[PDB]
Amino acid sequence: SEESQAFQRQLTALIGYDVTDVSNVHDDELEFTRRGLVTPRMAEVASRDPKLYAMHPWVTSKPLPEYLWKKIANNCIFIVIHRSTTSQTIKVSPDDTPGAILQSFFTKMAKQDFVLRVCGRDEYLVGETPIKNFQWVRHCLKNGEEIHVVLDTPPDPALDEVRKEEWCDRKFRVKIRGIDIPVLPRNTDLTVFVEANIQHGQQVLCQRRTSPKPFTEEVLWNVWLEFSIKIKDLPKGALLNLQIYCRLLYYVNLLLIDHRFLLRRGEYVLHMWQISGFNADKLTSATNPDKENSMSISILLDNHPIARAEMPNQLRKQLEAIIATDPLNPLTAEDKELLWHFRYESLKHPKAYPKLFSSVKWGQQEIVAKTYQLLARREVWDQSALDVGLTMQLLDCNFSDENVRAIAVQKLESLEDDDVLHYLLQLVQAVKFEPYHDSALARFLLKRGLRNKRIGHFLFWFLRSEIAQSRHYQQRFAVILEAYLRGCGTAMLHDFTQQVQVIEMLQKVTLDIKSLSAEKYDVSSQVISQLKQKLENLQNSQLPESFRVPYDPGLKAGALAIEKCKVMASKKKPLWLEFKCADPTALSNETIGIIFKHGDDLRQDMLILQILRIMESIWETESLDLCLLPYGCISTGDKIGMIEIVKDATTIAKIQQSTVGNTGAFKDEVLNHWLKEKSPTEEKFQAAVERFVYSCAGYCVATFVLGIGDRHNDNIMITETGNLFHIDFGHERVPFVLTPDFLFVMGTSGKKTSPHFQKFQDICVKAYLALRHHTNLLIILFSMMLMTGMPQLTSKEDIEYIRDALTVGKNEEDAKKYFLDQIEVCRDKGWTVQFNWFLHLVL
Ligand SMILES: Cn1nc(-c2ccc3ccccc3c2)c2c(N)ncnc21
Repeated sequence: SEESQAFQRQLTALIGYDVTDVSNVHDDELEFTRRGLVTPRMAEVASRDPKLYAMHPWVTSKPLPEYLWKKIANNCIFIVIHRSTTSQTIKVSPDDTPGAILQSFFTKMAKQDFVLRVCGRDEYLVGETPIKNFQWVRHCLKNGEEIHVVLDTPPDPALDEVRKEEWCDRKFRVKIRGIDIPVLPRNTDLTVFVEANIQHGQQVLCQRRTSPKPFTEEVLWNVWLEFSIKIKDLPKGALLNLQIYCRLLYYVNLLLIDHRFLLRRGEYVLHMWQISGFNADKLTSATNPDKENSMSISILLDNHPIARAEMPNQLRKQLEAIIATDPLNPLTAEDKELLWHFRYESLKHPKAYPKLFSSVKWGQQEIVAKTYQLLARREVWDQSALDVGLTMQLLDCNFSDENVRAIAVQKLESLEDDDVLHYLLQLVQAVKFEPYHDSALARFLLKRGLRNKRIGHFLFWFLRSEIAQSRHYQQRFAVILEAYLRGCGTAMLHDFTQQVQVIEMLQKVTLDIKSLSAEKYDVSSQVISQLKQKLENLQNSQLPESFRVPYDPGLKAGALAIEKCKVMASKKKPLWLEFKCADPTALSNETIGIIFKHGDDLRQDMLILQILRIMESIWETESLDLCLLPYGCISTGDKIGMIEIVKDATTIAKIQQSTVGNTGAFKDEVLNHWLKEKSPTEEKFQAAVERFVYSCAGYCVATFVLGIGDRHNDNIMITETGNLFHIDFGHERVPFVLTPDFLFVMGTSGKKTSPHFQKFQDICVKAYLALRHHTNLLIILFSMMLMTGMPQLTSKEDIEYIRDALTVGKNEEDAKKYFLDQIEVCRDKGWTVQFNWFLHLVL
């Protein structure tokens, strides 16, 4: 039918990639995956609750933190209801349901159903949850704000209507025909060979090379390469990894067993990727779509189907020591055999699972069989509490077995939406380690996306971020995105369509302004002449009357406040943009600000930010509030995207450059004077200093742990109310920024104590050693972030940074000492590093 074609064209535009294109395919796995995803999509669409889906309550079952209870001194929360500029303050208990709040409101007033939607937002307080367990309500207690809510008819679930969809015992060998590239690289005669690896879980099962031969535009081997492995022994998910050295310069992969469990057969011309000059990109089954410029390799496959007793005391100790070791500790051959031979004892310990499944000889069919027989008695696994870190380890690059990876996904099923949103970006990224496009993990995300509008919204942008930037995975991620968009509802398709149209227009402007003033330090009259003009043009006949803010979907932006818009003064040339709020019932006349920037990898900013939210949650469990300010941030395209504007905030550099701004000179007292001038009462001034002690502690700890502590002042900011925050993560050493200006806010001076600095040390140590309780989780997030987020990274050195930073293997005293020593390094150093930046620019 024809309105099936139109709808596909809608989807192509939303996706930014055409999932029906079959130009860059060696087989039909992508189509098979489109059709396969119809079933789980339709299931979750059919079975989701219409009312709660439309209203997407944002809710948690975690206990209300100690520090928020303190903020309720009386067991009564205050809630201002509105009708149409009439309002009443209803007293309410924290265990009151929204249903029960409405019985007490209606009785108060009068003496056909409605819902309490938050003022100024598409956000609702509904369902059988205490109000204290709604996230909006926790956001208002933490910030000392009044819960303002308005009364109206529930939104029509009809609006969310989903359109009806219409739909052998021989050694393995490959023949290397040759390699072809139309133009030669670096252009001196070197030698070149082809390495062929059989790989499973980044484990090399077997390896053969061709001879060296003169690297010309066209090189021919015509050699059968015989491997040590039998055909019947190739495991599902095994890759033929073909690489070219002279040293690693080109790579490509071919799944040996296909999505129908069939051995791969025939002629292949595979167009390869080129290394830049270990990482998720190296694992991709996708070929280079640029058929014209790229290096290609020709191969021939012509090889069909296929689908106790008591352990001694000291060996168990040896086993228990191996199990209790961090995820980045190399297993020895002895360690592996021990794990394997006493696999049944190892299965009683859910934490052994990663090491145990990585002690498996995946290139032996009988062993694989025994492993499946092993996982069939999963009772201890199935009954253990969800340990998100342990589970993420099974979804990383070290596991290619479908059955291992699925018991990890099974575990995730018990995460509330709350917890999914925390892990969503890393779970999306973990799709890069799937052997096949259709996976249990792909389907989990699809299912949870379709179940909750909030998760769907972020799932869309996280998927779309990769589809627009990585050639290596765009095909895979586009098929997943299309499956989502096909079940999300007509209201969300429209909302997404508006959003994409807004940033397509705005990125356009962003690049055009860059070219007008090159690097040169100042933003001219003539440059803030055009920005206004381009905005006026866009608004009056192109740019939507209203769009959802991608980084904060509850908020709806309206018309540009053109006066407040400007080009920012940096060497890259970002748009600072302010919008009116579309919602007539907002409390404030205040603007939604958004920065558009081209220049750096905003995906890296996304990654760090997410780990930061996770860190605030670990700290929440142990009743700590460190007041991070993880700003909203979405990568939309190649080195380009949006960033939330934090209000009443300025950079540390800027505060320093105001009374003076000479050449690298800094002043100890301005930060403290600045806070004093921003606080109209001594009350708010001491509340400022206190938030500075906490937020500064949070960022020092967090930031040390992730190896990003050494920043120029340019990329550290503060709000008027004392909240320090780091920015631009995508952009003699020091473990973190605790400069003498920060110390003087803390009442301290050049090697000496004070009460706020005693406190600062106190909070750092509590904060540090609380992350250390979650060491394995952090090690896996860091490790995955490096692999899916950066350029080429060190399958030891770069990744092992975190273990030494988390001071793995030490008692709580050595760890407290160690961090306290780090504080002292920033003290000795003072201004050294900040000054050096300026010294360097002449270098
Ligand atoms: C002066 N300034 N600079 C930024 C800013 C913050 C975060 C960024 C993250 C990546 C790239 C540029 C960025 C730019 C910024 C911001 N996000 N909110 C309010 N004021 C701000």
